[PDB]
Amino acid sequence: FPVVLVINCGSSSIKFSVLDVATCDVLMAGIADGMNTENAFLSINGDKPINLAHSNYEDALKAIAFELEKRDLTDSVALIGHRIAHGGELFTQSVIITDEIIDNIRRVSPLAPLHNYANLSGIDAARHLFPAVRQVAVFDTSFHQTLAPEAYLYGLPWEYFSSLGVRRYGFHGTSHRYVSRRAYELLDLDEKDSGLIVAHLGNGASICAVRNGQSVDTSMGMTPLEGLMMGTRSGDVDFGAMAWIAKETGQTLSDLERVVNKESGLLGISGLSSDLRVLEKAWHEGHERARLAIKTFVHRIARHIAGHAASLHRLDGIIFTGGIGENSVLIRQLVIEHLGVLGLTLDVEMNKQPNSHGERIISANPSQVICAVIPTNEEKMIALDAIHLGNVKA
Amino acid sequence: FPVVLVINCGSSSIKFSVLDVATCDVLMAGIADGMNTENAFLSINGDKPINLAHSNYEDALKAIAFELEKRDLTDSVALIGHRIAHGGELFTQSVIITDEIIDNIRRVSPLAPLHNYANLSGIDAARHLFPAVRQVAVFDTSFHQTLAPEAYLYGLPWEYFSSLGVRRYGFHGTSHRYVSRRAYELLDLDEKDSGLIVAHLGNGASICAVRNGQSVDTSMGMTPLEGLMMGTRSGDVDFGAMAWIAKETGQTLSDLERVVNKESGLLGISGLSSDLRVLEKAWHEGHERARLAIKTFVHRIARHIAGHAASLHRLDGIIFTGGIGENSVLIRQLVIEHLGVLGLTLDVEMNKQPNSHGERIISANPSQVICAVIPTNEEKMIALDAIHLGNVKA
Ligand SMILES: Nc1nc2c(ncn2[C@@H]2O[C@H](COP(=O)(O)OP(=O)(O)OP(=O)(O)O)[C@@H](O)[C@H]2O)c(=O)[nH]1
Ligand SMILES: Nc1nc2c(ncn2[C@@H]2O[C@H](COP(=O)(O)OP(=O)(O)OP(=O)(O)O)[C@@H](O)[C@H]2O)c(=O)[nH]1
Repeated sequence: FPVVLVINCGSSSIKFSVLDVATCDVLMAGIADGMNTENAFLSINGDKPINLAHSNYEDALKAIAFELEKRDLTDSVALIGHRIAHGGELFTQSVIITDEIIDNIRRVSPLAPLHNYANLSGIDAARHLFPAVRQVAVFDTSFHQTLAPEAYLYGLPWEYFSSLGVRRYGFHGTSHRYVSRRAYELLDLDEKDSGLIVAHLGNGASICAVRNGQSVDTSMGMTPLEGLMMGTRSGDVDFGAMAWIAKETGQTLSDLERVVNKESGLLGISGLSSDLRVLEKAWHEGHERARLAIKTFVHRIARHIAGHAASLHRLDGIIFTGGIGENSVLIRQLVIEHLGVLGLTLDVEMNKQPNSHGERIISANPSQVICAVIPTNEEKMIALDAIHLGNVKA
Repeated sequence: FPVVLVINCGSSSIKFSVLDVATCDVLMAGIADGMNTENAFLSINGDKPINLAHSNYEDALKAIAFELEKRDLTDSVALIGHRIAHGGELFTQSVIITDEIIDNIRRVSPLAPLHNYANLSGIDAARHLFPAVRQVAVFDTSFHQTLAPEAYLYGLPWEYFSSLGVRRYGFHGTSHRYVSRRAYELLDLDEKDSGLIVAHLGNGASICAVRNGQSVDTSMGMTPLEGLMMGTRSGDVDFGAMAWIAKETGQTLSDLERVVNKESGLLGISGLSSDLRVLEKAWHEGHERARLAIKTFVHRIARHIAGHAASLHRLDGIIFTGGIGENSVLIRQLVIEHLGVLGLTLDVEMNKQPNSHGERIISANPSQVICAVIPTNEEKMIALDAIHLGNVKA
């Protein structure tokens, strides 16, 4: 009974999961938080949170590996999946990790300095601790590589694209891809003759237009900062405004980068929280700035959904996913009502149902476009890629 | 037979027009270019281009005033209209210019340092040369003041909006308003139950959603830099990308501001021209980068049109206007074809007709949304506001 070890090695943490090869069920999950600081702690699926003083990525993954030994799962690890944040233009699909792949990730690493160097550290660690195990790289950008130049070029001088690689890459590719496949089943659509809009909504939020199985437009850009307004991220912001603030307040680009990434968004407007649950209660309790933050959030999602629809020949489905897209009765209601122009009709009893109801259609029959909620499973999509690449003779 | 003198006092030029009060026909037009430099020249509607060595806004407007004396039009100037670029939050409509209005324009002037201080210079000049004449201020921003907070707030910290005035203002308001009114007649729509998308397309380009007579969304932001890709302007650009370029190339915000405003857009991608006529011929002649510039241009327009449709309850019309929107058979074709998802059907024989055909519907009967071209007349809209305010007892 073989298993897959999925690793998301972030800048401050290491998210891991162990999935059974046969059924793709989660058998174990956890997180190693506070990475590189004096206080680094390992936590396993809600159980006892252990500790490690000033531990790096290699020893933290070794701590996780010790726990796989304890539950006799080490010998069963047949495949390892790595989430990589940025794959540049080089990666269009998931790959078996070799010396070539490592070099290529290093080549595109300047495009995401925070995310990617942590991913490489996770690769080296897993390579050290599991040398006889096939390892797979799954990229957040790869699904969006089917974008046409008209859809990925910025209006900048050509030089920036040709010599520096400045262009739209987009993210949540694993999720957008996973949720796309599930939508063809749920909505009984032909993949080769379909038009979908996936609204991945969480702490990070992005929209994707999936035409005939392929991503044709996405809301995030070169960095995860473009598009929708998010938890702490601003989203689409007038550069003229950003330059105006720079002169007026006397702030540098790196100061504003911090503000736009960690002090903005839902947090920025409300002045209260980046968490929707807190903000939803706040609005119910008559908080005005929380109402505005959520309304602006909703408005920018509706705008990007409708905008990405333009890249489709025909709109068959709108799919909600992510922590917010799966669990927010209100946000889904407000977004769909904001898109009445497209002929959407919501079924509120179906929209009331909690996420325990899993893959569910939330639109009424007279609606021109089917609306649904599909719980995203990024770990399953990584595992499925690994299992596929497990049959490959290298 | 009274006349109206319309003045657009830009940073490098002074565009003027003389319109008859009764019919609103143009009787005289011209431009005073190269303002403040050693070489400043007055040109009148294609006729002999006179000169003036190192002339300021006051003397240049006096040169224009001398020509009004020559053609015996000075005594007939009953009203003067001023185009103002930025009216902040203070101006929701056109006003009779008084000491209060001047102060208020000065108050909001930091929001547009280039545009507004030139507008004030034009006001002072016209006040000096025509003291007994009623003068009117028409603002580029005022039509967009009906925007809801959800539509004008950025995802920045609240402080930037509350204390600094950072928010979406939008521009081309005079044009968007003018073209809106004309569309109700042409499309036989009830103003109070209508949904329009106006695509003002020129060297500067913006989209506006006009719901029930009011602007509810617009593509430009705090500055004219946000939204669509334009002639020399980039449009929507990932700030993360802008910050990345800053570190990599070693450029300041003011360097990048120049690049994004004057070296980007259609010029930036093609590396050839900001003019569409040149680029359209270039593509016909097999130029690849000109094809890409136009395709990216088209894609970003389609995306914003469809996006702004979300702010409408029902989409009755899409209206093209501006130098490009009025004269580009190709761009209109490519944009409408890019919006097939909305159920648009183009009539190509009707779309082939040149601008001499004026206000014209270009969509076929089976189309779900009426498409039209309405020639914009910003001078007429300024004159009509002035004539209205001419009946006002102050
Ligand atoms: N309304 C509501 N919101 C919820 C609920 N549960 C979680 N959320 C929201 O979901 C968000 C977190 O979602 P996640 O998908 O886990 O965010 P993330 O994984 O850090 O971000 P991404 O990896 O980019 O998707 C938080 O901001 C919560 O406010 C819920 O039960 N109701
Ligand atoms: N294809 C095509 N384009 C034209 C034609 N005539 C003008 N244009 C384009 O229209 C653009 C200029 O339009 P304008 O409306 O005058 O631009 P502008 O007034 O400086 O900019 P705004 O004030 O923001 O509207 C140029 O880029 C030209 O390429 C034409 O006959 N055919």
